[PDB]
Order: sequence, then structure tokens, then C-alpha cells
Amino acid sequence: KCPAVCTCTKDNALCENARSIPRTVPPDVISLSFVRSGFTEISEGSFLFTPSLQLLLFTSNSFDVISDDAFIGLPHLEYLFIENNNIKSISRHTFRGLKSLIHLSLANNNLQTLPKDIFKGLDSLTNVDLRGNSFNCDCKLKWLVEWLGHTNATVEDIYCEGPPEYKKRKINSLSSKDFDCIITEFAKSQDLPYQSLSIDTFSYLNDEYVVIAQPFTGKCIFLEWDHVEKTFRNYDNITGTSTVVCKPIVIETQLYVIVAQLFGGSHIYKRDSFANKFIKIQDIEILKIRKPNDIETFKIENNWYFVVADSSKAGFTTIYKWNGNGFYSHQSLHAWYRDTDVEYLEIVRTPQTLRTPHLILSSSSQRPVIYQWNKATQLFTNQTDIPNMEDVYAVKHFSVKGDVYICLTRFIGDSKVMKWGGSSFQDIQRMPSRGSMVFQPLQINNYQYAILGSDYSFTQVYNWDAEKAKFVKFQELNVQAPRSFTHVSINKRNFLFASSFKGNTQIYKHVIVDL
Amino acid sequence: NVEEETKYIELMIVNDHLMFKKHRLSVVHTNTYAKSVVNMADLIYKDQLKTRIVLVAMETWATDNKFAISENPLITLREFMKYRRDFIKEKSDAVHLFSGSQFESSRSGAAYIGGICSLLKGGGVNEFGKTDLMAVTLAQSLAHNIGIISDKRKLASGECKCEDTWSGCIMGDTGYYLPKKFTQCNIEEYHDFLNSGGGACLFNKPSKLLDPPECGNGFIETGEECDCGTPAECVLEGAECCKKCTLTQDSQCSDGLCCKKCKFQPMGTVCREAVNDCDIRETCSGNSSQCAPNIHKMDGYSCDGVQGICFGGRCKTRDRQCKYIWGQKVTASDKYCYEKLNIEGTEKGNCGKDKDTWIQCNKRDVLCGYLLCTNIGNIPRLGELDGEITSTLVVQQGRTLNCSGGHVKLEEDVDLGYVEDGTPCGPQMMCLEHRCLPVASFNFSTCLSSKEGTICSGNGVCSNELKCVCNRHWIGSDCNTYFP
Ligand SMILES: *[C@@H]1O[C@H](CO)[C@@H](O)[C@H](O)[C@H]1NC(C)=O
Ligand SMILES: *[C@@H]1O[C@H](CO)[C@@H](O)[C@H](O)[C@H]1NC(C)=O
Ligand SMILES: *[C@@H]1O[C@H](CO)[C@@H](O)[C@H](O)[C@H]1NC(C)=O
Ligand SMILES: *[C@@H]1O[C@H](CO)[C@@H](O)[C@H](O)[C@H]1NC(C)=O
Ligand SMILES: *[C@@H]1O[C@H](CO)[C@@H](O)[C@H](O)[C@H]1NC(C)=O
Ligand SMILES: *[C@@H]1O[C@H](CO)[C@@H](O)[C@H](O)[C@H]1NC(C)=O
Ligand SMILES: [Ca+2]
Ligand SMILES: [Ca+2]
Ligand SMILES: [Ca+2]
Ligand SMILES: [Ca+2]
Repeated sequence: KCPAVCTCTKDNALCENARSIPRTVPPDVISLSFVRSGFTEISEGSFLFTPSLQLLLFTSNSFDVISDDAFIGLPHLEYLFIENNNIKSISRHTFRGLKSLIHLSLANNNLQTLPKDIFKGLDSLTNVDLRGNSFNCDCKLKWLVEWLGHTNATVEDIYCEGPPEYKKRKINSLSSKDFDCIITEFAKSQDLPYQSLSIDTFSYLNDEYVVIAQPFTGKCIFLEWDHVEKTFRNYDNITGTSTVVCKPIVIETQLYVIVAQLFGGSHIYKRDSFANKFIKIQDIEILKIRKPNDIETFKIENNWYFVVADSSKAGFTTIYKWNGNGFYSHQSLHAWYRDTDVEYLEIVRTPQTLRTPHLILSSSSQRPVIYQWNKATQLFTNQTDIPNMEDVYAVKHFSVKGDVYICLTRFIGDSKVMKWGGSSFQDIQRMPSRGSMVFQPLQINNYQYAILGSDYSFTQVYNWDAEKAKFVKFQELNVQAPRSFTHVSINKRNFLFASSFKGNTQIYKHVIVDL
Repeated sequence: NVEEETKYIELMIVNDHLMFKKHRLSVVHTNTYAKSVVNMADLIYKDQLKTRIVLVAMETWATDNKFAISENPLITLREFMKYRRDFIKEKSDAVHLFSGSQFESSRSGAAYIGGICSLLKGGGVNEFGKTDLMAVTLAQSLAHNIGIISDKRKLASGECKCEDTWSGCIMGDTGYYLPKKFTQCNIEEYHDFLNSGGGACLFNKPSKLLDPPECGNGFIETGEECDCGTPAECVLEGAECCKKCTLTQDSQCSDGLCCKKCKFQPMGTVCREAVNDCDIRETCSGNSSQCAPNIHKMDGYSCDGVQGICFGGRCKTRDRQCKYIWGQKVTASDKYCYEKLNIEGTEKGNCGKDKDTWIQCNKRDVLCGYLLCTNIGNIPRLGELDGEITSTLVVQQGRTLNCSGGHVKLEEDVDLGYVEDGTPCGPQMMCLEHRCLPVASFNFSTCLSSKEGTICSGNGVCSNELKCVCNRHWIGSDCNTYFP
């Protein structure tokens, strides 16, 4: 009562060069083995009518696929060894239906992949052997990493054979780092009917509000999250002529907004307590501040300051200290220069360990210059220029771990990222771009992006690579004339605003994908 | 109409050594860069002032810096005009300097106001900058040379407005957002400058560019017998005449004031009338398609009767000086006011200052002293008021006249409120350094004369280029021959 292809003793069966699986075994057969059989594939739902099996092994065979539920009908199956074969892929529910399985070995058959949670359903498992296979390590072997540390069953060590970047590395020794298995995408949730220039946000009573500077019609737009079936809605306007920058400041639960124009442009507002109407407080002199370009807000040592980038040679860059009632002139910088941008950044200047506030302002034809804060005189004293780059329009800053880097913008040429050393800035990455009016890094949930706009071609968005220590090309955005990019964080919802000078401005939604 | 004619500025640019070194110490780079600056400034002037700027000559100093450059743009302007007057012999309507050094001043450049078509005042000085930036600087310097002013009573009060709120105008202070358009008041100030007989030499249309020829640009170069503003705008004038920048046999004139339906003008037909008593009206030669180069009366000719004497086609009197300094509503005071003020030697009337002392004015130099005007406003139309205003009331036989004056500052040594040089104090008299002097002390000349004691034989008018414009019934260089 034993097939002629197989050599069979009373309780054991050894089959070689079998074309198809015989489904009829002697009742007292316990163990079964297949060696170099001519099987194309395992039979779908095979090994029924033979429940007496306890041990089953396959060696030196050739399999393209092992179908799901291939081992159903084996309630007494305990040991299973499929090794020393050549297999490409198996299906996940293959081992499903075997709760009596204890020992399993897929070793040395040169497997490059395994489907997520292949081992579910085997709760009696004790020993598993996967050694001797070429392991290409990606998100599949990430779930595998999840399973190795969580299973009480013992598993001998296995090693990554791919990618060549990760060679001869223990799969047991891997963490969540260097696995960006999550995909991030930016898709436009909303398009706004108006062309924009600058955007900034502020938080009041758990409500987040966003300010937009519309230059031509002169509208300083204040919008809010409607929270009722609406993504964004404009709730208030401030009307001025040739508005450039609308920067809000909140000091001690009080809302103040600075608007800048080129004629009678210096203005400081404060919101009315009742009806949320904005009321103008101060008018800074027209004669001293002419043709403003950029405005940055910064607070230093329990004191709020305020800086305006004067784009005119006649006017000077000015910092304003704030007493109880309003802003008044504190210091002036860079006389008889055309200042394109100003930036505030706190860096660690050696040998000193704490951070020191610093200012970086860029001119038209001039190299950017840096000012070091001096506490004793309440001034910025040490003034140095960063060498070997010209025609820098804007400089932005970001910090990764304990290092602080800067992104320097160039309209035509190499906009480049630099590392802050102990004394000066060090070259990190050179990135060519055309028509770039902005190079803005953004930090969103431990993800450092860097957006480089273009008034001519696509806006190039870059992502941070942790172990490559530089940015990498990430995505391409279609915005007419980008000028500023702003990160907006709602309750568990993340958005980005993209300015458009010659076209309608865009609102993108940040989405996170789990694969 | 003098406004409707599209004028042409013959510009010569001189690049110093610092500018040459910022341009890779290379001749081609400096040349192309300056050409581009002139290109942008000309793109501005073309739409605004109906005036083209053509660059016909350029010289760059790669050997050494010729003179002593200064951080003050005014000193650099003076010294540069000294270099032009003593060295530069090339013919041009204006000569500007492109300097690589930085000026420590509120201004990006300096140029003499209304100095166009002068040898001494015909220049300008601009500092280094980006392309569009130095295009603006050259635009406002040439605006100074062409008679445009930035400040005025109308602009200070608000009547003259720049209506670009996102960028200033050219005469205003320049920021990173650069101006593209003038105010209408600047336009009308230019038009008033031209209606006064100023800027005569700007009607010469350049036929030789120093760059390779191009068809369809509006200028006739070598290899082409005719040119149009553009193939699209040709249709207005010269579309019957010129195709592919070549004329058909029936036509020799593409376009111009003297060309009508592809025919020249009859000789002696008037293209442009005289704009004042200093200008001479020009007639079509019947040879060229453009009207004859602008020509005005020679210096020393009487204008506005005996009240003024012609300089550069422009009439200089004390009434026009009052109206120019303090606005159109101002009128010159009666002679009693000067005649009385000079004797006292007070602060209100005076003839000059040596060292914190007033000179007792002579009785002949009375009208060369402090300039006085009846109805005076609080602010000067140009420059800024040094000190405070002056008001002396004078009574004669019960008549009361508030004679008023002021000291107006442009340059440290240039002070308005003083009688301008060349202004007549008396018949056959003129004011120089606040003193009445005869005309024979000015070394005057007068075109070849055929008859005795008569300018151009008395049958014609002398020109600024020292050539006789005979009247009717007279021909020749001296106007001697008679032709009825
Ligand atoms: C064994 O499994 C338990 C949960 O059943 C877990 O708490 C423990 O960490 C595991 N031990 C090892 C060594 O994996
Ligand atoms: C606010 O500005 C928008 C355009 O930005 C305009 O359509 C709307 O009417 C304005 N609302 C008010 C109340 O002025
Ligand atoms: C700051 O350093 C710069 C050059 O690096 C120098 O010009 C300046 O004098 C320094 N300031 C002080 C206060 O020493
Ligand atoms: C015009 O041509 C005639 C000869 O036909 C000549 O005598 C005269 O001098 C020319 N005039 C000018 C201004 O070229
Ligand atoms: C005298 O001068 C004042 C200004 O100083 C002016 O307002 C007034 O009209 C003048 N008086 C006469 C009679 O011109
Ligand atoms: C001009 O006058 C000066 C003296 O003022 C005299 O030396 C010179 O010879 C004169 N020039 C001519 C051309 O007459
Ligand atoms: Ca900034
Ligand atoms: Ca000319
Ligand atoms: Ca041509
Ligand atoms: Ca004339």
C-alpha cells in the first residue's frame, strides 16, 4: 500500500524524483520526505487525506510558488523542514492551518523575500531556522525585524545580503532608523483666488490663524480654520497700500501685527478686544524706513525685538526694542546698503558652549554678513561676512540634532547648504536652481524638508537623508512664482502654504503613507 | 512741435580701472556690461521721454587711473569734467563715468543740472552696481543733465505724485525694487526744459553705431539704405519705401520729418520753428530724410529784448531765474529794491561773502548781487534753503514792495539766489562773479561777416557753431553774395 516512486519502511517514507504528490499513504506512515522531485509547484491545498503526518521535509527541489493553505489537512504535523532548494516567492497563508507545528526550517534555499506575518497561526512554534539565505533588506525585512524581537521561540542569527549598503549585517541588530518605510507626499488641498507673497501663523486660544500679504491690491489677509466642514476661510482683512510683509507678534496674550509698505508703510496694529477689529497703534517714520523687503520677529532674553530689512540705500536696517506701550528704535545696521533679507538664528559659537543669538542679512551685490550679540552693550558687535558666495538673495536656517545648518538662496546659480562650525560656516551641499526666490527648510514631525522654488521651472522639494548627511531630491511642486513656503500645523493635521506672485497661491496637505 | 520729435542723446561712457578689474580685467566684459546698462536705461527712456540714448564712443582705462578719485561724487564730477575738457576730444552730446569705487553719500551718482550740450557741464558720474541698478543711476544722472528735478513745491505739497506704490520713481530714492516709470511732472519738467531752448544738440540722429549693424532696430547702419522703428511700426512711416532695410528705386527716404510718401522735403521747407528768441528755425536741406541739426543763436545775442543774453539756446534773465528757483507764480522785483538793498550791506541784500563779511556793493553791480523776488514761498523748488528767508519792505511815494530773497543750495560752491553768470546787468553789460562787466571782457566771437560791424553782414544770424544763417536774399559764408 505504498507508491512505487517512493522507498518506504513501516513508519517512514522517502520519495525521490516524484512528478506529483501521492495523496495516499499507509496509515502507519509518520514521516515523509521529498528529495529533488520533479515537482513544478506544490499542489494547491495539498496533503489532505494524510493526517497521520508529523515530520515533513523537502530538499534539493525546484519550486516557483508555494500556494496558500498548501499544508491544510495536517492537524498532527509537528516538524517541517523546507531547505536547500531554489525558491523565489511563497504566499503568506501557506503555513496557515498548522497550530501543531513546533519546529520549522526554511534555511539555505536562497530566499530573498517573505510576506508580512507569514508566521501568524503558528502559536506552538519553538525553533525556526532561516540561515543561509540571501536577504534583501527593506520594509518586508522590517516587519521581519518586528517579528524577531517579539517571538519567544529561538531563532539563530541571520544576515542582510542586500542592499550592498547593508552587507553581512544582523537582521536582529536593526532598529527603526534607516527605514523610512513611511512615504510622505504633498498634495494641494486648496487653491486660493489671490496671488500671495508672504505667509505666517500664530496661535491664540487653541485657534490657529494665518496671515497672507497680498501686494498689489494691498490686502493683509487673516484666515482661520473653520472646523465646520471647511478647510480654510478668510475671516478678516486689513487694507493697506503696497503691503510687503505681514508679521504678527503675540506678547503677553495680546495680538500685534506689523505691516510694511513703501509709502507711509511703517505701521503697527493691535487687535481690538471686542469684535476682533485690528486697530493701528504706531507709525514709524517714513524718512528712516523706505522700501522695506523682509521683516523677522525675535525675542532675546525676556525682551521682544523686531527687525526690518531696508532695501533702500538711503534707509538703514533697523531693530526695535519693545517697552510696555509700543515698539521704538533700538539699533540700526548696514548703512548705505540694499538689504534683501534678514534672518535670526541662535548658534553655538566656540569655545563657548551655550547658544548666542546671531543675525544674518543679505544684500543685493554683497556677500551676506553675520552679527554676534553682545549682552554687555545690548548690541550686535562682531560683524563678519561668509566668504566665497555672492548675489545671495535670502538666507534661511534649520537645525538637525545638535548641528545648525543654513540654506542660502541664489536666484541663478548654486543655492547651497552650509554647516555651522566652531568659527565659520562649512560647505555641505551645492544645489543648482533657476528663478529661485526662496530656499526654505521646514521641520515637520522629525522630517526636515527643504523647498527651492522657481519662477521658471518646477519647484524642487528636497528631503533629508539622516546617514547621507545631506538633502536628496524628493518631490516637484507646480507653483507659478514661489516667494515663501510656510509650515502650518493644525490639530493632528499638517499643511504647507506656497506663495505665488504671478499666479494663484496654493495650499498643500501633508500626507503620511504606511507601507 | 519740439516735444513730438524723438530726440537722440549721443552718449560716451568712460570706465575707470576698478570697473575694469571687477570685469575680469577684460575689455570685452566691461564693454558688453556697459552696453547692457545703456540698453536698459534706453529701454526706459524710449517709453518715457520719447528720447533714445545711443552710445557712440567708449574708452576704458586699463593702464592707470588718470586723476585723483574722491569719495564725494561732486568732486569726482568736477575732476572728471576736467579730464574731458583737457583730454577727451571725441564728439558727443554727453560723457558719463562708470566708477567701480563706492561713493560715501546718499546719492548713487552726480550730474550737473541742465548741463546737456556743454563741454564743461555736459558730463555725469555714476558708481558701480548691478545691471538694472546702474541703469537707474545713469537714468537719473542723465535726467539731471536733461533738466529733470526730483523735488519741487508741487511734489513737496503733494500735487506732483509718483503713482507707483510698489516701487519708487527714478528721481526718488532707489531701493531693491527698482523704478521703471517717471512721474508726469518729470515729463513736464523735461518739456519745460526743451521749450526754454535747452538741449539743442539732442536732435542729431546717429547713423554709425559702434556695434554690428542690425535691421529693424530703427537706426540706419552701413549695408542698409533705410531703417524703421520695427517691422510692426514701420507701417506708420516707411512701409511704402523700405523692405528688408532696402528701398525700391522710386524712393530714397524711408521715414522722417522731411520725408513725405517716400519723397524728401523741398529744400527750404521748415521742419522745426524757433522755440524762443535764442533759437533759429531750421529748414529741410532736401538731401537728408532727417531735419537739419538743431542750431540756435550764438552767445551774446539779446533775448526777451534787452533783459537777457542767450546761452546754449536758453535765455537767462533774473525774472526767469526767480520763476525757476521759487516757482512759476514768482515775479522779479522792481529795480528800486536791489538799488536800495545793496547800499546798506545788510544780510538781506548783499553782493557776496569773502570771509564772514559783506562787501559794499558798487552802484553798477547792483543787479549782480542778491537776487530778489516779490512773492516767495517757504520752500525752494530745487536744492535746499540755507539759512532762512529774506524779506525787506520798501516804500516809495506811498508804494509798498515786499522784496524777498533766499540762499538756495545745490552744491557747496553753487548757491542759487545769486545772479547767474552771463545775466545782463545793463545794456552791453553782464554779471560775472557778482560784478557788472562789459561784453568785450568775455572774448566773444561772431560768424564770418561780409558787411562791416554787422553780425553775419547784418543779413543773417550767427550760430553756436560759428556759422552764418543768412536771411532772405543772401547767400555765402559771410552772406556777401546777393541772390534775389
Ligand atoms: C517573550 O514573550 C513575552 C510576551 O509573551 C514578552 O514579554 C517577552 O519580552 C518575550 N521574551 C523574549 C526574550 O523575546
Ligand atoms: C477680504 O478680501 C477678499 C479678497 O482677498 C475680498 O474678496 C473680501 O470681500 C474681503 N472681505 C471684506 C469683509 O472686506
Ligand atoms: C569683529 O570681527 C570683525 C572681523 O571678523 C572685525 O571687523 C571687528 O572689528 C570685530 N569686532 C570686534 C568688536 O572686535
Ligand atoms: C545739399 O546738397 C547740395 C547739392 O545738391 C549742397 O550744395 C548743399 O550744401 C547740401 N546741404 C547739406 C546741408 O548737406
Ligand atoms: C511778504 O513776504 C511774506 C512772506 O515772508 C508774504 O507772505 C507776503 O505776501 C509778502 N508781502 C507782500 C506785500 O508781497
Ligand atoms: C581770450 O582772452 C584771454 C584773456 O582773457 C586772452 O589771453 C586770449 O588771447 C583770448 N583768446 C582769444 C581767442 O582771443
Ligand atoms: Ca528672513
Ligand atoms: Ca546729437
Ligand atoms: Ca539698423
Ligand atoms: Ca533750432
